[PDB]
Amino acid sequence: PITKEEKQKVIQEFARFPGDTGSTEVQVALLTLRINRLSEHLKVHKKDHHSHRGLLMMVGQRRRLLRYLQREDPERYRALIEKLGIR
Amino acid sequence: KAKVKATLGEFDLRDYRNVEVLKRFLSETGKILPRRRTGLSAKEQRILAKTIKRARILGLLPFTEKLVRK
Amino acid sequence: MRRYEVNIVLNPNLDQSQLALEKEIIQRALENYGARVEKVEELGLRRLAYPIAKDPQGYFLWYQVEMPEDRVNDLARELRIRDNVRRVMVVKSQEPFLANA
Amino acid sequence: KRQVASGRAYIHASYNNTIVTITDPDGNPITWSSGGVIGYKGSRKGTPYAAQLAALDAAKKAMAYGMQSVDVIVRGTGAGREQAIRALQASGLQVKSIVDDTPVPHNGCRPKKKFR
RNA sequence: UGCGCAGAUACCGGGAGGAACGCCGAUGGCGAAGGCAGCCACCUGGUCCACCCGUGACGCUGAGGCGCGAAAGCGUGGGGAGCAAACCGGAUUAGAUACCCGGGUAGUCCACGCCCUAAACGAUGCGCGCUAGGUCUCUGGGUCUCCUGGGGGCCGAAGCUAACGCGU
Ligand SMILES: [Mg+2]
Ligand SMILES: [Mg+2]
Ligand SMILES: [Mg+2]
Ligand SMILES: [Mg+2]
Ligand SMILES: [Mg+2]
Ligand SMILES: [Mg+2]
Ligand SMILES: [Mg+2]
Ligand SMILES: [Mg+2]
Ligand SMILES: [Mg+2]
Ligand SMILES: [Mg+2]
Ligand SMILES: [Mg+2]
Ligand SMILES: [Mg+2]
Ligand SMILES: [Mg+2]
Ligand SMILES: [Mg+2]
Ligand SMILES: [Mg+2]
Ligand SMILES: [Mg+2]
Ligand SMILES: [Mg+2]
Ligand SMILES: [Mg+2]
Ligand SMILES: [Mg+2]
Ligand SMILES: [Mg+2]
Ligand SMILES: [Mg+2]
Ligand SMILES: [Mg+2]
Ligand SMILES: [Mg+2]
Ligand SMILES: [Mg+2]
Ligand SMILES: [Mg+2]
Ligand SMILES: [Mg+2]
Ligand SMILES: [Mg+2]
Ligand SMILES: [Mg+2]
Ligand SMILES: [Mg+2]
Ligand SMILES: [Mg+2]
Repeated sequence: PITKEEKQKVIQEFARFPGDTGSTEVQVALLTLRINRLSEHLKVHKKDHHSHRGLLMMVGQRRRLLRYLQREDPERYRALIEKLGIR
Repeated sequence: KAKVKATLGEFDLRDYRNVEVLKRFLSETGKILPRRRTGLSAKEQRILAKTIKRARILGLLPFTEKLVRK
Repeated sequence: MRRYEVNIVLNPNLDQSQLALEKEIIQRALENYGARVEKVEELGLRRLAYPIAKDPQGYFLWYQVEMPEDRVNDLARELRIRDNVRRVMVVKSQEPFLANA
Repeated sequence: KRQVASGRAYIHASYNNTIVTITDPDGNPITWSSGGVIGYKGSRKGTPYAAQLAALDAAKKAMAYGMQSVDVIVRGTGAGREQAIRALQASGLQVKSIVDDTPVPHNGCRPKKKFR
């Protein structure tokens, strides 16, 4: 799965400042990593539909946060997209 | 009639290799005693069942036995 | 890497030449899958509750190993190959849940 | 022509008939009887009196081979399942032990529509 | 009817093969619904509790769309023990195109692709706020006769209801 070793490495990469665990940037990154872990898990296991629901909901939560970032500060939104390579 | 947990020590419910204690939870046949007769909690019965079933695969606990009566 | 317990029951008819071989065979397979061994309990001859391979008894081995998780099934498959090997059950180690404490 | 003098007696009790087999200790049969072996033909075979006589017919046949000690094995629910046993105890054959070995599946085979 | 002297039924040993998981098992648990029970490992979703740390309204519902969707049924290839539409028989009967009995093909299982229905039921759409309690229970936390969450039941305040009933 995803160990806390890899987890902190993503948070500390996207934290707006030391000690920041909840920024929209941190959340979108953490979501992104579970997206790829699941989407690579669904490359094979094409018949696992129950888990496939979690991925739909994950993708929704990511777009909602990105739609929020776009509204408030459109410069950081481009930075977060270009650093994660989405859209 | 006494219940199994009542007359017993402090034992590991997750140890599938201790037959002397696990044998106590099987009946005259190889079946697992219900919670009424084991005195175990809901969670304790769920744990005992899988560990009993584990020992059944190692050959330590019987799948079924023969009743000498009637 | 997680910590697993390897249970092995083999044919309890083996002399020392065959028993040592089957055991060192298990050793070589653990090395090839990178299983670091922590402790071991050899119970030996035991009365089985039902005949396994027509044989009423079995010779028991128990290993506590820490090994890569993705290699578990390939290790189990490698153990069940030998003929004298009869049962192979690999279990993820757990906390010793007490009862009647 | 055998003189086993001890062995096992199997009782197979169904609702349509009861039949008894008598074997040597390793399980090979010696003599046997049923509700049809005695005169009964139809649903009378499933009666306990038929099970009584079938047990005694098989018991007397085992006497000819010298049977004295008997271990009893019972398989199946049915009328005269018990009446077959009580006939064995007083047949003159000493009943060593009685065991119920009736095969019960772990839900492996779909039963006939009758049993669902 | 059928099976049995070509030796069945019953009994012991050996072997093959397929399907389903007894006890545990619960009035229980999990999931959005369909639905999910041997055991082991790996991959993986959801969910709940404590801390009060971070973000700072980022929320709700949702026409279309998209994905999922018991059984049965369809296509291709496998598989086929037991059950078994159709069908072949035996009885019953006034008749039996049925209930009962002996057989038995599709199918039921696997893979890949369709099909999109149901009493798919809580016959009760989703989210949030408010309004007496008592009791049984699953699962967390707690200074652990108890207090406090999150589920699953039963009685029942106020109230609602045509009535049955519903009732944190
Ligand atoms: Mg082998
Ligand atoms: Mg009859
Ligand atoms: Mg004939
Ligand atoms: Mg013929
Ligand atoms: Mg046989
Ligand atoms: Mg075959
Ligand atoms: Mg039950
Ligand atoms: Mg639910
Ligand atoms: Mg349902
Ligand atoms: Mg899991
Ligand atoms: Mg999980
Ligand atoms: Mg705060
Ligand atoms: Mg602030
Ligand atoms: Mg929604
Ligand atoms: Mg829609
Ligand atoms: Mg579709
Ligand atoms: Mg369908
Ligand atoms: Mg289907
Ligand atoms: Mg088909
Ligand atoms: Mg049939
Ligand atoms: Mg039929
Ligand atoms: Mg007809
Ligand atoms: Mg006719
Ligand atoms: Mg009529
Ligand atoms: Mg529709
Ligand atoms: Mg409404
Ligand atoms: Mg507590
Ligand atoms: Mg509640
Ligand atoms: Mg009520
Ligand atoms: Mg009122």
